[PDB]
Amino acid sequence: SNIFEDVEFCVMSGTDSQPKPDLENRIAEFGGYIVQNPGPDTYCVI
Amino acid sequence: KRALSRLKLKLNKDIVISVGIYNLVQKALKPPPIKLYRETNEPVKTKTRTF
Amino acid sequence: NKAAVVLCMDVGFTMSNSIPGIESPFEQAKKVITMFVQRQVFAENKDEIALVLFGTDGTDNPLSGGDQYQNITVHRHLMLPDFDLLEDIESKIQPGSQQADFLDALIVSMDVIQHETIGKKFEKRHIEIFTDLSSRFSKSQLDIIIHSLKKCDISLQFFLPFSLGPFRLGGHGPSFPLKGITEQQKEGLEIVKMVMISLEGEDGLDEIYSFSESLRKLCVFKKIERHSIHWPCRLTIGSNLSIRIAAYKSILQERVKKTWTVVDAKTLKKEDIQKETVYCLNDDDETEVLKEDIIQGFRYGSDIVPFSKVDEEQMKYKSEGKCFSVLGFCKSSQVQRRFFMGNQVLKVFAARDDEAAAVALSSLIHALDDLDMVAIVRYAYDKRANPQVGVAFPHIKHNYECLVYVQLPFMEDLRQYMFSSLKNSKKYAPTEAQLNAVDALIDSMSLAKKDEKTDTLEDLFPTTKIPNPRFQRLFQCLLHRALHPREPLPPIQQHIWNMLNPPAEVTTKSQIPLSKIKTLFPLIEA
Amino acid sequence: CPGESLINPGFKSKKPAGGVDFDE
Amino acid sequence: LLKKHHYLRPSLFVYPEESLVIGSSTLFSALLIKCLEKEVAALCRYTPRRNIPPYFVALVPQEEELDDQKIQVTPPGFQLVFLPFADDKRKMPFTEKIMATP
DNA sequence: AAACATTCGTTCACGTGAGTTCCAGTACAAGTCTGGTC
DNA sequence: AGACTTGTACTGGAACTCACGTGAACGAATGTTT
Repeated sequence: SNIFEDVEFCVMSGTDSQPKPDLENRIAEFGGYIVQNPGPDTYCVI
Repeated sequence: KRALSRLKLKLNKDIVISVGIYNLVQKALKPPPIKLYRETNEPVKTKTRTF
Repeated sequence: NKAAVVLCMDVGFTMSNSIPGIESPFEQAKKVITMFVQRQVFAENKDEIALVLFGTDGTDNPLSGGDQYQNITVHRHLMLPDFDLLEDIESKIQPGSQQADFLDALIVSMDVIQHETIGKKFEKRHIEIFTDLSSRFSKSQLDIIIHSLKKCDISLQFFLPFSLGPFRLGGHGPSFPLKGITEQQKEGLEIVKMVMISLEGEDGLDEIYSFSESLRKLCVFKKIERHSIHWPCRLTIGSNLSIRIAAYKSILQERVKKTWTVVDAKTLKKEDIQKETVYCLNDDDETEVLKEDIIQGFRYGSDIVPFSKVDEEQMKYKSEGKCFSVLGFCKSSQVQRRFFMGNQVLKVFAARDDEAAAVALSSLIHALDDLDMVAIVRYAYDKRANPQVGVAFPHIKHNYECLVYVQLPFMEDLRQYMFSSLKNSKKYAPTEAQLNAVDALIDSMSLAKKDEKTDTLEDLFPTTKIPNPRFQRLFQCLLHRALHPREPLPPIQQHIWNMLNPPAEVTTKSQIPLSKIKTLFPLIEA
Repeated sequence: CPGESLINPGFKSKKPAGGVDFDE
Repeated sequence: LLKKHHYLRPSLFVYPEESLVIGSSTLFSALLIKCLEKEVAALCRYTPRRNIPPYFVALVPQEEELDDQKIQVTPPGFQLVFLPFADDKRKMPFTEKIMATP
């Protein structure tokens, strides 16, 4: 949504419940800037 | 197997025989590093320009 | 460290005498001194050089107040060499009609060195004297000069037009035939031999060189070469045995120590030219990215595996550096020279001060030599340096003994290439005539000779003592460009080709067998 | 050919690295 | 006269090609046989690529050797060893010789 | 007299550009298979 | 007519190697300061 925007998120280890591509698509649904490798301007690493 | 170079041994200005050079021993180096985009994780082209 | 080098030059009339078919001795001496100055200048060496010429019409030196030491001039005092000296020697130096001795020149050089060395501390003092020994000299001051040389502990070298049909400069042959030498030349040779043998004993006989020989021997810089930095370590056979050792780089490829800087044609400054690297993605937009937005990765067979620099450092193989550990001893026959790796050879001696390490290393070297065995060692320069496996073998000489270490290959450093045998090939099987022809060619092109049947071999073409021609060519071209900006580069000097070519005797002997092989052996391009 | 590696045909099967094996 | 400790660059392998010049294989084999039986290595100036300074190298013949299984381990040809130049060497510090008791 | 820095000097590791060998992809000509009608 | 297969040639990209250049760890020696 609007709140879940303008934020950089990185995921590198998904759970068996949801695979990594599925979680990436989900987070992209709300408008999360996906980053494969975290950088100096990353909110956190998942 | 791959010849380093196909050279031409020259006994004289007239006598000439083609030979090939190989390296039976060669230093082992790790694969060269590759630059990658931190976000998409895809190869990036590097271009050097002088001005 | 720094040193003073005084170059004594004879410009007498006899030198200008150019025997037909042979280059004049003056030209050879000029070439030798020019090469020495070029090496000392373009190499960026903190060495002081002065030039003293005897035989000149004029006279200019501190010891020329009276009638003594005439026809002696000091073209330059001790100081860092520059292009000015090269320009002066190349163009405005000519032979002098007046004839002068050489002992007076030596005394003047000693006075100059003594006067100039007061204001600075010099580790080594050197004198090089180039003369044909064709002028009368006074023997009154022989004792004085000998005593001064002994007290001042300054090295001295002599270069002569003749060493102790066609003639080539540095052609690995007889430069000056021993037919035409005059009595004065014989007396000069005798006196210089006496001086050299008294100064440095029997070893001094090798300190007198020839211009042609010196042009392809790298002997001018023999006594002004700085020692390599010692690498201290501890040879450890086990956890209780340790011998302090020092390693030097005995053999290492020499390259140019100065790079080529790119400058603008309009303005000859490197500031104007600026180089920048821009990274773009594989897309039509060609979006640019910053350095901080870049990561390091490696290929894994069509798969890309990112590997950050910090990650690589954390997972990097960690080990302790500066280790010389003997992994074991193996028969010398088990190590083949063809497997040697690396770009250097190490010479390992004992520590500088202590003698216990010296005796231990000597015992180890002797045991290895008499048991025909070599030590497989683990070498690591520093913590960052990757460890390597090498072979150390004894090297015993009449004056010294050490361990020669050369790197060895790893399992993945070897290449398994399968070739086709030639002995059991019907199509490739030379006949008896072919073998006889090849035997004749090999015998006619021998580069070694029997040393009077004294169980020794004399090398006709000792390539190991030939200087690298690339440095000389580069220095020549740079000097030509500097002195003549509006001229092209000159061709390679003849003496370089002569020193890079075999003696004419080998070619003369091989003329006939080579033609015979050409006639016998078919050779058609395909 | 005897000793041919089953992974890479045309290349001799490199023997495993043993290291230092002190004899009797 | 080829000192073992005079090592400058890793050695290379020279083998006849016959793809460019025909009949070179027989001459190469004859040279290899004669050099092996005479224990003499050829000396040659080597220039790998264009605009490269030459280097004096020695071609030492190699004798084909096979293991118990008749598998090639030392392919026949020439071993090219680079001979260092005068400036490629270095001067070691003088050290007094000390002997060891038997 | 001892500790720090500094320096410095070196040397090793890493990165970039030019030459050589090998193979994938593309252009053109010809052989080969197939369509229909009078 | 057309389309596909075969060959032939021809070239450009990938991998390998070496030379050149640079950065930077680091190791020790020496000079200076306390």
